[PDB]
Amino acid sequence: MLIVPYNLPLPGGVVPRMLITILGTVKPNANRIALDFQRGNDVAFHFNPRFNENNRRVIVCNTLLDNNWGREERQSVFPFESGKPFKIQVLVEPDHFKVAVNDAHLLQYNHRVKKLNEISKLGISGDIDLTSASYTMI
Ligand SMILES: CC(=O)N[C@H]1[C@H](O[C@H]2[C@@H](O)[C@@H](CO)O[C@@H](O[C@H]3[C@H](O)[C@@H](O)[C@H](O)O[C@@H]3CO)[C@@H]2O)O[C@H](CO)[C@@H](O[C@@H]2O[C@H](CO)[C@H](O)[C@H](O)[C@H]2O)[C@@H]1O
Ligand SMILES: [Cl-]
Repeated sequence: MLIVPYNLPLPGGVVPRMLITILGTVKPNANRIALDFQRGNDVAFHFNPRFNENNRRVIVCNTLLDNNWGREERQSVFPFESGKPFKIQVLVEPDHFKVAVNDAHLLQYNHRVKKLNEISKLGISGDIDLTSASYTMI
């Protein structure tokens, strides 16, 4: 069981056909989870399940550039459940990150950061027991 927050190096950044797989279990009474794909200090792709934003569950995605958040993209489909094991798969495609949870497609997030080969860390944080984090080329 990995320590959270957890940093997964992505050597040489990301590239299309790279698949990143995160396995974990959501804590009971979770508040948040975040996956941050980072280019140095910038966050190219922030993937942020929120379990109680005004008593609603929502996924917030965004990009942080020079310490400024951009326009949020919001998804009301919410596949996570407190207490339950999950699998997040992030497939890098040419124009977007494609995210599936528990083998069901969830969302896509268009690339705002263009230097994909400089997105060289994944930060995993929030209210989970983290089991594993890895990548493979498909
Ligand atoms: C307070 C908090 O949760 N801070 C987090 C940071 O959250 C921010 C992020 O989710 C952005 C995405 O757009 O939204 C921010 O909230 C906005 C509301 O959505 C919006 O309705 C309102 O008008 O404006 C709000 C603020 O703009 C939200 O605060 O997310 C970052 C990245 O995950 C967190 O930083 C990381 O924290 C981890 C540990 O959790 C480590 O410290 C990492 O090093 C660090 O990058 C930040 O803590
Ligand atoms: Cl860029």
